[PDB]
Amino acid sequence: DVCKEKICSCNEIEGDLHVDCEKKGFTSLQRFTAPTSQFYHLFLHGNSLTRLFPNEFANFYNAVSLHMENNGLHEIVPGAFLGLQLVKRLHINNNKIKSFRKQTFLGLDDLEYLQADFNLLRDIDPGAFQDLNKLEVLILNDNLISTLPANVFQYVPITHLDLRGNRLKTLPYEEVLEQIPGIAEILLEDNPWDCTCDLLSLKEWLENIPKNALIGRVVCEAPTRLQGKDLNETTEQDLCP
Amino acid sequence: ETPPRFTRTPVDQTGVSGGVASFICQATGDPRPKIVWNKKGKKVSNQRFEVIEFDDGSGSVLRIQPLRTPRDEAIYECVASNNVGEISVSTRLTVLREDQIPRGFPTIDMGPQLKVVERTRTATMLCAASGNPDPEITWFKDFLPVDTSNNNGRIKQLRSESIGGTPIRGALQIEQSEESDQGKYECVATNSAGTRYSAPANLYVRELREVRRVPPRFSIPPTNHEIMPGGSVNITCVAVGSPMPYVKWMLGAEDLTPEDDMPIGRNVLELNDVRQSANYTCVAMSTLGVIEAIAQITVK
Ligand SMILES: *[C@@H]1O[C@H](CO)[C@@H](O)[C@H](O)[C@H]1NC(C)=O
Ligand SMILES: *[C@@H]1O[C@H](CO)[C@@H](O)[C@H](O)[C@H]1NC(C)=O
Ligand SMILES: *[C@@H]1O[C@H](CO)[C@@H](O)[C@H](O)[C@H]1NC(C)=O
Repeated sequence: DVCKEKICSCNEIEGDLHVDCEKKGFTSLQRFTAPTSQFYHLFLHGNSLTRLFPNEFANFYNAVSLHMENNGLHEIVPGAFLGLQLVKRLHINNNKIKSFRKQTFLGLDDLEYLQADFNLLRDIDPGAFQDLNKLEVLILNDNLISTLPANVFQYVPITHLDLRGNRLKTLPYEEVLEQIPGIAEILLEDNPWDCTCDLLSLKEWLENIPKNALIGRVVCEAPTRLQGKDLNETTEQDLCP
Repeated sequence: ETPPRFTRTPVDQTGVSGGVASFICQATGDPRPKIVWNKKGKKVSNQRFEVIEFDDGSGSVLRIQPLRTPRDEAIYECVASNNVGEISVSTRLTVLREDQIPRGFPTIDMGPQLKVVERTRTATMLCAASGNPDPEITWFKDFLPVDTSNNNGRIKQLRSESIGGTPIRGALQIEQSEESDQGKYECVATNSAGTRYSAPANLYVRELREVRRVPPRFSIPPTNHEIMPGGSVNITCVAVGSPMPYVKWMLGAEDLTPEDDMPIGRNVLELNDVRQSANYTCVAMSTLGVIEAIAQITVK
C-alpha cells in the first residue's frame, strides 16, 4: 500500500528513488505493494524478516536493488526472490543464513552484486549461483565456508571475490580456480590455509594472477613447520616434498 | 532579468569507429538556460546518442556511442535559451575508421578495473595512456566529466608521474569514499590526433568489514636449546593477533632486527658460531600491546 499509505519513507532523490523501510518491523511483504512507473532501491534493514517464503517481493518487481540486512534472516524458501529480474544488487549480510542451496537465488536474473558476509555460512550448493550469470561481485567474508564445490563459479562472471574470515583450508585449481579468469580483486586473508600438496595450485595460480589483484596475505596456519609463513615465499619442496 | 552566458563550450573532437564521443556544454542565466543539441540545424534523433544533463541543470553532455563513420560526422550546435535571450556555439566531430588511425593516436595500455571499496577509505582508479604528442588524461563518471579542479578536494587526479619511454598515468584518486562516488567510470586519453576511451569500470562502495581486535599472542614461542660450542641454531618465533603484530629479536636491550624490514607475524633467528651462552628475547608488537618471551641458549 506504501507509499501513499505513509508506511515507509519513499523520498525521491538523488537521481534515484529510495524506498526506506528500514526499522519498520516488517515480518512479511506479500501484503504490500510498490509503485508501477518508477524504479526504486528497496531498503528493508532492521525489520525482523526472519523467513522468506515463495513470492514475497512479488509486488516489488520494479526494485533495482534489495537491501535487507540485520533482519536475523535464516530461512530462504526457493522462489522467495521470484520476480526480481530487475535487481542488480542484493544485501543479505548480518543475518543467520547457514547455507546456500540450489534455487535459493531463484528469480534474480540480473543480479550483479551479492553480499552475504557475517552469516555463519558453511555449505554452498554447486548450482547455487549457476544462473546468476551477471554476478560480478561476490562478498562472502566472515563465514564458516569450509570448501568451495567443484563447479560453483562456472559461467559466473566473478570479478570481486571476498572470501576472508572463513574456515578455508585449501583452494583447488581444477574446476574452481580456472573457472574465474576475470578476477580483479580477490580477498583470502584470515583463513586457516593448510599449505600442503593441495595448496600448490593456489600458489602457482596467484603467480599467474594479475598483479595487485590479490588483496591481503595468504599465510600458512599449517603445518607448524610452516606456520606464519607467506605463500609468497614458500618453496615447492616445503608444500610438496 | 539576465541573458544566458556560456560557462563551458564543446570543442572539436576526433574519435574512432566503435568508440565514444562526448561534448560538454553548460551555461548560466536567470531564468536558467535550456540546452539543446542540434545536428546541422535540427536536433539529433537516433538510437546511438544520449543527452546527459548536469545535476546542476547548468548544462548537458552529448554522448555518441558507438562511433560510426562517416555517419557520425560532422558538426553540432549547442543552443542555450531563456525568456530574456539565446546563444549558440558550434563544434566539429570527426570519426575515422580503423585503417585511418595515425601513428601516435592515444591508446590505453591499461584501463580502470572493477573496484569494491569500503566506505570512508581511498579508491584510486588507474589509467595508463600512450600517444604522440603525449595524451592528456581526463575522466567521466556515469557519462559526465569528473570535476578534478585545482581547488582543494577529495577527488584528485594524480600526476602519477612515471619517467622515460613509459606511458602516461593520470590516476583518479578518491579519498573518503561515499555512496555518491560509486558508479561507472571511464578513462579518456586526448591529444592532437584525437580521443580514445577506456572500457567502463564499475566502482562499488560497501561498509567496512568489522574486525574483532585482539592483542598479541605467541602461537609459536621461542624454544630453548643446548648446542655443541660453535654450532648454529635457528629459533622460530611466531606471534598472532589483530592487527598481526611485528616480531623482533633482541639481545638484552640491543635490537637485532632492523626496523625497516621488521617481519609481520613470524621471525626466525639465525645464530652461527655460538661459543658463548646467552638468553635471546623475542618481542611481538602491535597497537593493542607488546609482549616478549625468552629463548635460553646454553652451550654444551
Ligand atoms: C610480496 O608481495 C608484494 C607483491 O604483491 C610486494 O610486497 C612484493 O613485491 C612481494 N615480494 C616478493 C615477490 O619477493
Ligand atoms: C638454517 O641454516 C641452514 C644451514 O644448516 C640453511 O640451509 C637454512 O636455509 C637456514 N634456515 C633459514 C635461513 O631459514
Ligand atoms: C637465564 O634465566 C635463568 C632463570 O631465570 C637464570 O638462572 C640465568 O642466570 C639466566 N641467564 C642469563 C641471564 O644469562
